[PDB]
Amino acid sequence: TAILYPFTISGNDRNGNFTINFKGTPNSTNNGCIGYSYNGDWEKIEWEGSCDGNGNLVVEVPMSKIPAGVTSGEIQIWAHSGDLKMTDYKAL
Ligand SMILES: OC[C@H]1O[C@@H](O[C@H]2[C@H](O)[C@H](O)[C@H](O[C@H]3[C@H](O)[C@H](O)[C@H](O)O[C@@H]3CO)O[C@@H]2CO)[C@@H](O)[C@@H](O)[C@@H]1O
Repeated sequence: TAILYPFTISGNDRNGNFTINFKGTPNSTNNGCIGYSYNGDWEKIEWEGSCDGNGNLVVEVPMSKIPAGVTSGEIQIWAHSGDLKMTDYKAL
């Protein structure tokens, strides 16, 4: 089953990286997306990654991938070999 976390951002500020911290099973395989509505339609930026030996995975997507005017959307986990939860996100 997919796991969805809503996010909210400034509509205008596009400095730096959309940075998501995940926590889960050491060395697990994982993938998903960041998704949002734009011009009426849902668009998706995919991520994939393994948790390190400490159980940490940091996904960084450039804020410039998300068009301006977008204020919200969802962090989605599509598959996870072990445990995985989003601890937080931040534009950085
Ligand atoms: O692309 C294959 C991938 O898709 C997963 O399903 C996703 C969709 O890709 C999409 O991101 C969808 O977005 C929803 C969103 O959750 C919200 O409800 C919004 O209003 O509407 C959009 C769709 O218009 O979310 C699902 C996940 O629930 C899933 O099938 C993966 O296993 C698969 O690899």
